[PDB]
Amino acid sequence: TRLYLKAEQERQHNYLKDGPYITAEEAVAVYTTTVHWLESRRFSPIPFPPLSYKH
Amino acid sequence: KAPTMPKPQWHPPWKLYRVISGHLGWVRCIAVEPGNQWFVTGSADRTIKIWDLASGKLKLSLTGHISTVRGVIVSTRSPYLFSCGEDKQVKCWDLEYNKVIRHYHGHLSAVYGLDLHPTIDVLVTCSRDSTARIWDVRTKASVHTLSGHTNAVATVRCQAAEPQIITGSHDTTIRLWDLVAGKTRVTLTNHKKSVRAVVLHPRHYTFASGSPDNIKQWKFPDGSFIQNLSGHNAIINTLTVNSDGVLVSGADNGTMHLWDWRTGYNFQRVHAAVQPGSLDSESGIFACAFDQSESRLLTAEADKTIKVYREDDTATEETH
Amino acid sequence: KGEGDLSQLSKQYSSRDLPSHTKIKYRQTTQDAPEEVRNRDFRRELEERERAAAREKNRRWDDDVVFKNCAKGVDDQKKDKRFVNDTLRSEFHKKFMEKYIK
Amino acid sequence: EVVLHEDKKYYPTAEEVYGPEVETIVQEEDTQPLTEPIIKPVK
Repeated sequence: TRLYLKAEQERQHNYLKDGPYITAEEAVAVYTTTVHWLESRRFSPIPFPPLSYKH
Repeated sequence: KAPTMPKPQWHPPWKLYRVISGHLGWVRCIAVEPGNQWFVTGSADRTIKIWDLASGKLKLSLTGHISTVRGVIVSTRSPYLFSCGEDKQVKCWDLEYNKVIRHYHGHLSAVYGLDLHPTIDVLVTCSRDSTARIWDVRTKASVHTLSGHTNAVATVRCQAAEPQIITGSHDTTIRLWDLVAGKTRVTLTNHKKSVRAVVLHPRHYTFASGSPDNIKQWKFPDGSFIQNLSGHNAIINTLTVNSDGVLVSGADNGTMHLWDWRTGYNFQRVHAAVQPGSLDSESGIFACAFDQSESRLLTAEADKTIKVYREDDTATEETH
Repeated sequence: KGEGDLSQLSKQYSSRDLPSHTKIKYRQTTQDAPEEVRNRDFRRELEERERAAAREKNRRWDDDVVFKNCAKGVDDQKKDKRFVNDTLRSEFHKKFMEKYIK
Repeated sequence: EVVLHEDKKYYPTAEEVYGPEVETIVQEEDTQPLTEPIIKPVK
């Protein structure tokens, strides 16, 4: 557990100084693909639950 | 214009030509065959392993030490090597079967150095407690316990001509023993800091000792201060001497200084690098041994690496 | 004159001190017995040995997908056999700590 | 071009920390198995 947790804070520390590992184009592509999929599905987004929500 | 300025003889410089990167732990003591074919090492990886001296490959890694291996030597007369480490254990690795056969016992603390008597079949071992022991091979029976020091006994060499046994200890003193009666012949108080390496020559007399202050040099009957050598001022670990008078002192901060026996002239002053993983302050030499050819000088260092050096075929690095 | 307990002062015949391997193999003639070391060259022999050992190693299906090519596998190639000895960063510890934990 | 974490070249290479003129060998798996002796007696 010592070894996992220190390898994990080395990789969390190298996320910050080494930038995001995903490029700008490489993430805009994923985002545009999901909005195309969801509008082709007509997926109405989830509302925040009201305090007087039924179920 | 200095006294003995003009007369050191020109020795050529040494250069790396391979490093050997195999252990997982500080490689700690090197020995090499009487028949030049392969060499052997201990570690703090608790694994002895032997290596082809020509191509550098790994022949086999044989294990059995509970803790680190502080010393390993391979016998000339008999076909088996001996090992010793901080698990209080001293072992006789038979080489025809690659297995332990004697497994000496009696040291009350860790075991630092061992050496074989070159003519008769005994074995002299030096420990951390305060003592050195004369193990009788074939009986695995302590002939003598050489009880005369007051702290750890860092190294021991032994020879055929009197005086027999030389123990340099961590209580800053050398002493020279009688192998027969067991009592010390002559102790040598110098060396403000502890002595950790002695070596003998092997053509003529005159051994030499190693310490952080002022590597010195002695003379075998009675002990006689021949000379001290120059300011190699780290806490040095090893001394080795070639049959044509070159002498390498290896130290704990990575620096290793070449000399000559004749004058005392510091020749090369080589300081090697670490191999990629190690941090900068981890270079340090724990073993160095020449070949039987004495064309190869190969050092076991704290960077978990054996570094193998050779000569250089030029002429214009001339003496000052 | 009255040594320690191993000599005369004790009858404790312990096991592990029992006459095992009670004769010594001497290195016989076909190996590197010291008579065959008192004359051998060691230098030209080592040199020819390493001079001998040195020469041993001598469309229309997926055009709607987004990432049409990553164009590179490892971005050059995958053959390293390198040796970091900082033991948390060594590749042995990387493969250990991706095989077992998940 | 950004480096991924799973290779992450933390260190110089051995060839570029020791020069291209020395040799560096990474022997971490032995030949000559434990059954095969070193001395190989008269038989």
